[PDB]
Amino acid sequence: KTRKESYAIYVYKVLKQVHPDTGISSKAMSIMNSFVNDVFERIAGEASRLAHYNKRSTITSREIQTAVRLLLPGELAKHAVSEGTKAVTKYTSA
Amino acid sequence: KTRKESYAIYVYKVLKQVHPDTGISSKAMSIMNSFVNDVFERIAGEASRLAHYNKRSTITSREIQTAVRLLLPGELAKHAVSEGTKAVTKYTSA
Amino acid sequence: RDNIQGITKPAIRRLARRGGVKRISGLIYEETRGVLKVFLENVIRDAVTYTEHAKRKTVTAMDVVYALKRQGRTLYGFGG
Amino acid sequence: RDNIQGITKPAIRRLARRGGVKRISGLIYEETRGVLKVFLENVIRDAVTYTEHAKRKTVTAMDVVYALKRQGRTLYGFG
Amino acid sequence: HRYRPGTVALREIRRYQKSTELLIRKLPFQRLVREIAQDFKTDLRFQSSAVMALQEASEAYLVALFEDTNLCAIHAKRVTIMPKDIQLARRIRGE
Amino acid sequence: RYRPGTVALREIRRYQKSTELLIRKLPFQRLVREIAQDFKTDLRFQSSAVMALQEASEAYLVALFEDTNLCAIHAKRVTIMPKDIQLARRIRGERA
Amino acid sequence: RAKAKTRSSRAGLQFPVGRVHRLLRKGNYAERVGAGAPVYLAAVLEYLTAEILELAGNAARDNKKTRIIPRHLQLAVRNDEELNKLLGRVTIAQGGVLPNIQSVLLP
Amino acid sequence: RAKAKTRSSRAGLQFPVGRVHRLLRKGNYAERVGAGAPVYLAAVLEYLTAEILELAGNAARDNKKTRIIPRHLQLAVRNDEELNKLLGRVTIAQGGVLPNIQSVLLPK
Repeated sequence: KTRKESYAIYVYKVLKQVHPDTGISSKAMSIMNSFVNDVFERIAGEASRLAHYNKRSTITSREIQTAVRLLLPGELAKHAVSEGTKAVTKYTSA
Repeated sequence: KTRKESYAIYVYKVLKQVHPDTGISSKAMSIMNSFVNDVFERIAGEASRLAHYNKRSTITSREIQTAVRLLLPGELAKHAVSEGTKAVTKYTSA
Repeated sequence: RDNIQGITKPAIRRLARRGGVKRISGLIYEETRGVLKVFLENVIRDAVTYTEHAKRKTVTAMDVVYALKRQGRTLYGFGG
Repeated sequence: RDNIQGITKPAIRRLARRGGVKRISGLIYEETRGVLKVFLENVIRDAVTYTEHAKRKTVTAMDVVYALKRQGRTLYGFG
Repeated sequence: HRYRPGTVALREIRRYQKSTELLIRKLPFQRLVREIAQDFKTDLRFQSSAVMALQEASEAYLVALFEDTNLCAIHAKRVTIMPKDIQLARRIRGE
Repeated sequence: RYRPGTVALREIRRYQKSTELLIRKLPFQRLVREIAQDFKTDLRFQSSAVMALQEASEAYLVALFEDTNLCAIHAKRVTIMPKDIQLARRIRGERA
Repeated sequence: RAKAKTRSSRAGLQFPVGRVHRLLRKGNYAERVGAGAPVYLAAVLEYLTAEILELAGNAARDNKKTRIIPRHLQLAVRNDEELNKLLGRVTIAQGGVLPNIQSVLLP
Repeated sequence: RAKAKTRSSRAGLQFPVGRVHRLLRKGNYAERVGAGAPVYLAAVLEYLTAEILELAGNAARDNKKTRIIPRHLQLAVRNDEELNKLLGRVTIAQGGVLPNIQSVLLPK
């Protein structure tokens, strides 16, 4: 049978990180997967448009940061931006 | 002093075909060019999404036809399809 | 087949009750049926176009989800 | 600088007249000014973000066009 | 014993805003969907998930429209919603 | 003297036939600069950018006023009121 | 070699087929682009342009003018149901508005 | 050969950096994809998922239940202004509506 990639295990790991003693149903898992896919598509499309506008042919962390600032509303975006940096810097350290 | 491609000559040719004794101003030319760019982007994006949905790596005449049917409303779409089909047929003949 | 009458008056009344409507006029039901028929016609036409492009014969949930996304009514729960 | 008051009462009256409004109450000018300020704030914030990403200090018309388009308000005639 | 008018309406409003089920019977909606799709293609098969998604989308759309219609009716210093409210809400929304 | 409602109808007919901008350019440019001062400092604006902002704002306000007029007519009135603007914005999904 | 004949002339169109093909290939739409897609896209674009230009020219002629101005384009777009639906969220600069006065406010 | 360790572990994340990179490459988004873009995207996605899951778990605990259902997700999304703005045009299946009644309809 053909494997179907999905954001199932990662959402469960995040949930266990946040709520160690709480489960999640199949419908909620599907909703979470759809939400993750939609946000990924929105951010990637905005980054691609930003790269095309400036006549550049490479998606970097700056494009993703600007797309996040444009899409995510208010405080959310700010926090997200911080998290992004808090990852990339760490990825540079290793 | 750099080249800036635009849909200026072709719009003028179409206008001369339709109204040989009617001119067009610069603002109308800019509006027509923007409209052409927007419609081209819409149709191309819809065709790309259709190709991605069906796990296809090629944009063909079928994808463009389905995108035109989905986007353009009413009899307009039908008429457009006819024109496109004719063009393709002619391009096959010669 | 007059199946538009399958959306009975109690069903429309319940839908209005969920929306916070306290009193409903008697002529609301026909307008609601017409609106529902128009919306369903649009969505089903888009889904059938998506199915026909794929050279299939069954309208899957993915086609309906894609049509709803096209109309601007993204639906979470079915497919991805 | 209180330049939000630069949008005068006759200007709002003209805008309403273009929309087909016959009679105008005197308490709607402040509401119109607030709505215009909110809309301008959103559009200009998006345009400034677009400009900042490009490492520029000049807000071009293309940035404003993109900001309007990303909000479902496509504008024709400026690029 | 008999409750005064408007009491059972408020009780139903409170009851149906707490549940998450579907308020339209499944078989009539499936028949309506099949009849509507019959006008586009002949001998079309439908997945159950497709019909369920259509039902959910239709119910959400109708609930939102009824909320807007209730707002329009309240705006006119009324309590009973009328087709004029539905038409005004649809016109303002752009439909 | 003209009875009320005649000059208003004349203005409605006149402004619906012309295409000129109805807001003074310099005050609008000053307001745009004041608003943009918050996001960044020492910003430069092209004339085309200000013109595009003015056109978009005027179109948005005209559409909003049309919807407000419809809302006011629905309530059996002729006079525009702020509640009509609020209802139109809430229904359109802007302030919702 | 044989004389070069443009693909636009071969298909009978006036919009450029080569430019449309280059835009599709460079536009990051798909990995590969078929040989018939640019012709279809150019034909659709030419048809739409001819429709809108003819409507605008008719509006200008009815307005007793020679040239075409954005007001004529707005009049052409807003007076056609299908074109209005297509350009539903589009603002045309210097286009004005369609004359419409509600009958309730009429004296 | 050194023992293989995933990129997500290097960045201290829970979402897959490699899968996100593959999706970006195969998604026909741009000709080239930088090495830091997948990390940023994974971090943003993980943050959003953690936020919404925390709100949903709070709602479920307030409802005396130990499992998350779409009703809890709908309540968490609608009760937060920023998340409601982000998902303004999104319908969640089996979500219901937020309980409210206009003050006009209530009896005096």
